[PDB]
Amino acid sequence: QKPGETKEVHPQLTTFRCTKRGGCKPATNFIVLDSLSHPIHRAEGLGPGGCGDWGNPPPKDVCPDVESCAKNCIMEGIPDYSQYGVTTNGTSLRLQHILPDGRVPSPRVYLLDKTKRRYEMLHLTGFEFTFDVDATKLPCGMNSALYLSEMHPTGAKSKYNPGGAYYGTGYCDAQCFVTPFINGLGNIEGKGSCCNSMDIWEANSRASHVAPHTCNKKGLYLCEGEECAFEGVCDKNGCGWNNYRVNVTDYYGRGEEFKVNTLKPFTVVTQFLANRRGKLEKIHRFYVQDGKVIESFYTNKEGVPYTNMIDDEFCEATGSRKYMELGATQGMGEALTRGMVLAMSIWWDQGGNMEWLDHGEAGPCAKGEGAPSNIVQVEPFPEVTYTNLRWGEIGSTY
Ligand SMILES: OC[C@H]1O[C@@H](O[C@H]2[C@H](O)[C@@H](O)[C@@H](O)O[C@@H]2CO)[C@H](O)[C@@H](O)[C@H]1O
Ligand SMILES: OC[C@H]1O[C@@H](O[C@H]2[C@H](O)[C@@H](O)[C@H](O)O[C@@H]2CO)[C@H](O)[C@@H](O)[C@H]1O
Ligand SMILES: *[C@@H]1O[C@H](CO)[C@@H](O)[C@H](O)[C@H]1NC(C)=O
Repeated sequence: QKPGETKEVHPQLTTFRCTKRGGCKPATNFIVLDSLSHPIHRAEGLGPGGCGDWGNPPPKDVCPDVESCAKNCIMEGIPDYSQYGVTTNGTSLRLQHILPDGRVPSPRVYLLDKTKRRYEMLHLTGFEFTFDVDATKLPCGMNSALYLSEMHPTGAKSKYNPGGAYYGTGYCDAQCFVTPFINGLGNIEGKGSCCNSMDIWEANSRASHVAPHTCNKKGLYLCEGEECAFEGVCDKNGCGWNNYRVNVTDYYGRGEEFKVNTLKPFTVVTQFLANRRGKLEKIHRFYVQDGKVIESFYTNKEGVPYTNMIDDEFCEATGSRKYMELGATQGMGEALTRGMVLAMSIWWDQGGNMEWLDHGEAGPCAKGEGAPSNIVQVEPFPEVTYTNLRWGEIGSTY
């Protein structure tokens, strides 16, 4: 969509680059909301309304073709990100799901480089990524996410998409969702927006989940028909890693009886360990709280390989078939090596209550507990804060 007259005022966020020799050193980054979360309206004289809702192609009246859509649909800058629940303070990013006035912005943001015109590309195979988090205001059913997608570095800036990454264009993920614009272009044929996704963190105060999701396509692929489906180009389910799912119940939760006590802030470390020819072999998650390293649990479940790291053996044994078919750990690592964009969001699930995150095999949450209608009765204003985003040499971030 065509950028409007309203200014885009990106929140600034300080992050760090770390080495063993130099420690963690500060760097300036910026935060951008998803393009389609910006106000979208029509060109002068065309009346009120937008250019399509999530799940659909854009409307044919204004978007009969890409070229017309590019001129008839206007994407406004956001001059006050706090209106969308997004604020920063030094090295902290706060994402508010619900505002005091009852709006539910459910923000999704990407990390821009210091120029504001290219995403900060992270290349994490053989390195580690670490952050601090306050998860206290995330009950059952909430998903605070911090993850990587293989988006184009300028958001595919082009003739019909002059806005690019500066306006948050180019989103994709392993679900191949249909959005009315893809790569800043009207999605006239209603294709899905597919790409490799590494879910570093999907969590609330009750459960913590890690999952790589492979696709058999590089970068953003516009899928059609069965390509967008379960036996298509991307791994919808991922290879999930959650202590509950591997029969460890005392590792992560609200209270002193959990190794990681989500009533207080903590640090989350993720290492992407490569084999001697440079390909990803293992993904290792551990934590730090109150100045003490909390090593990963090991799996504790009959029929599940004994391990403290995500690898092909574990993924295959736990039924992650599409993960394996669409590239396995090596394929996930090849996407990581090519470069990925960092996305952070907070969201809830009206359909399915986020049961896969924190219910049943996945956590302590009861049936119905994660419904949005109940979430607001438990925590009226869910939010997450991510602090001191930092990445670099193995062993150097913590
Ligand atoms: O379900 C809608 C939300 O999707 C979130 O993205 C998911 C993504 O679809 C999935 O493949 C995986 O990579 O985990 C992501 C993080 O939970 C968005 O972040 C959120 O904004 C919603 O659109
Ligand atoms: O429900 C959408 C949700 O699915 C997750 O994958 C789940 C899957 O739903 C479930 O059948 C399986 O047993 O566990 C998986 C989690 O390990 C995806 O991970 C998530 O991204 C959503 O797409
Ligand atoms: C689950 O863990 C408990 C505690 O360690 C153990 O007693 C039990 O046998 C485990 N169950 C399975 C299916 O492995």
